[PDB]
Amino acid sequence: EVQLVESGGGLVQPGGSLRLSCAASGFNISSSSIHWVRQAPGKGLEWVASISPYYSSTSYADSVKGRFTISADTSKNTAYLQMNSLRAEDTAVYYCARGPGYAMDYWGQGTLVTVSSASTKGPSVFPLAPSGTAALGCLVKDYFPEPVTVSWNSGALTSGVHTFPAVLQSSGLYSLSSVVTVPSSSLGTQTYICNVNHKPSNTKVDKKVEP
Amino acid sequence: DIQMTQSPSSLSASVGDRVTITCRASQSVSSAVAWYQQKPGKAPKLLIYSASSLYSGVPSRFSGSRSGTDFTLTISSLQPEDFATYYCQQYYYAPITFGQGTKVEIKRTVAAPSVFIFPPSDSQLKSGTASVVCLLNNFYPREAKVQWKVDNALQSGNSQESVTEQDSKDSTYSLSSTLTLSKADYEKHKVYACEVTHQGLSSPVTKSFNRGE
Amino acid sequence: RGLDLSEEEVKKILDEIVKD
Ligand SMILES: [Ca+2]
Ligand SMILES: [Ca+2]
Ligand code: NA
Ligand code: NA
Ligand code: NA
Ligand code: NA
Repeated sequence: EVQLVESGGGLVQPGGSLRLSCAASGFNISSSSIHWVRQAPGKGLEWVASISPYYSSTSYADSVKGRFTISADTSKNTAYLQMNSLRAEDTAVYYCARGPGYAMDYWGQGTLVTVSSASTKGPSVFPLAPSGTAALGCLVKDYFPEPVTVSWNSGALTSGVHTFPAVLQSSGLYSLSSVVTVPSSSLGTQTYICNVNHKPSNTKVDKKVEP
Repeated sequence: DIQMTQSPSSLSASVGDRVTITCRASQSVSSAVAWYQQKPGKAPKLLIYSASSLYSGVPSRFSGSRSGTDFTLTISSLQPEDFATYYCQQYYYAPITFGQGTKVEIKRTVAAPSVFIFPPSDSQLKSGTASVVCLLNNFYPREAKVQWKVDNALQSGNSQESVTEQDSKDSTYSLSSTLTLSKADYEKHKVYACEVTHQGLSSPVTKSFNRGE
Repeated sequence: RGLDLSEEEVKKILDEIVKD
């Protein structure tokens, strides 16, 4: 039942401030070290800062010293990363981890921090209409920030689906397509709906895909 | 400051094969080195600590070793559950450093893409833009050339590609190439075509449509 | 229990986790 659950990420203005937290279960945080490690999209792991909650001692990567502060509260079994003077370069998934010294023997699933002056925007969802296997999908276009999720027929349709990773457009908005192949004898009778969810903008869309 | 130089940046190997990843430190880190596995969309998991000790649950096919400054992680027989990215780490002293990662992808036989083309939806045109989508579905290897032609004129600087991660069942790739234009710019041509070249195709495959048919 | 654990002490704790 060892757990590490990060929270507090989201979309933040450049030059702003954000406080991440990492709730721990199944062990006492004063028995080990706590580490913050970040991963920019498509890139490697980069250590941010570490703390011994027992001694309250801390250490930091050069590029965050002074403007980030790691702390911990043993009475809440929780650690924190106060991030200030945020830059575009700080956009990343921020993992919390525990381990003796600087070894990291267990990692949480991380929190996405996006630093941008751009406003949130929900996607528009357009059909990719089929024309004995047939391909069909939906174009999930012009949203910000990441992520969206796509399912087909409310998760009942799973085989043959490909939801492509999102790509940044020249306008600073994201777009992706989700496609599915299916033998063509179904094209008039079976109903194909793609369910699109963009939590950052409270947008939910279900689009029927017809030929 | 310790640098950790990990090699190679990516590799392809068949199931049952031996894979070797090495990490070279800039200075002595004694044996204070760990190795981590990261599957797409997930947190890393510790596999090896102190150069050569296997962590909880890690099967006997992973092994680690040190010779002075070089550190090596070996898998004796790549299993499908072993496709992931691998990172070396020094925990000798701060600043902590990870190597750049190694993406292990599995080998497979050549498979040509199936190609589909999608004209813009009528609801998108009403919104003012036009996206034409070319789909290359279930192919291997990942390398593939997609070229757009409009009125049989090669296009440049107006299309973006996205590729899926290797699939868990058939271990293939899929790719989308998307041409996006304003509605005015879209109606200024008649025919939109994507030409696909790939190892599995004896000649390039073209999918095309005429804008008003 | 601190950040400055020696490499041998790091070994010991992870070794004891593996055992249990
Ligand atoms: Ca060494
Ligand atoms: Ca084997
Ligand atoms: Na320090
Ligand atoms: Na308190
Ligand atoms: Na192009
Ligand atoms: Na330290």
